[PDB]
Amino acid sequence: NTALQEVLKTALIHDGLARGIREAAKALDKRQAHLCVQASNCDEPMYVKLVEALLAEHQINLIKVDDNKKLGEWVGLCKIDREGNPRKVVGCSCVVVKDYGKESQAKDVIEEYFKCKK
RNA sequence: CGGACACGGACAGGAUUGACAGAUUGAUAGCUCUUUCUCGAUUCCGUGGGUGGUGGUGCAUGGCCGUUCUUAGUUGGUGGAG
Ligand SMILES: [Zn+2]
Repeated sequence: NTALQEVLKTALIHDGLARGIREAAKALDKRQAHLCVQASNCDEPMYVKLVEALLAEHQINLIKVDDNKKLGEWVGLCKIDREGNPRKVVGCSCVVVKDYGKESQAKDVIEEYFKCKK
């Protein structure tokens, strides 16, 4: 009840991510890839094939979420506002985490990993 | 572009930077073009609004300066005259 809800919220304050329409499928090619995330609403079955094309033979893990729009307020483009429109982003399908920096509640995302995926 | 901001759009399933090579230039200006790699919300676009100007107007002015003006000249108060 803690992995899907809140311990991926706290890995998002000022950490490394992908941003915009030119680097979502970019970060996979580097040897700094910690926990990444992919949306299970992707219109083509080739992009989701392409993110598992690297990580399934390597040390990198994706978590399948609903869509990328609900990840749009997770990347950093905050559009939910008091005098602002709560609908401005069409969010990202693949962001990574380069470095955590803080270790308050960062265990519970990797606790999900080696519990079934070993 | 060194067009700030403000709003809408464009906008992670494809906004924007940079650049080797060649006909391409006056020019090793990616200026543009053919082709392709690269940059990470930075911008780009429309609409308002700034802003810059050795642009106008010295007869819209300030300041400074020249001059009549290198000569002795000028002004109140209170009384006097009208
Ligand atoms: Zn003029």
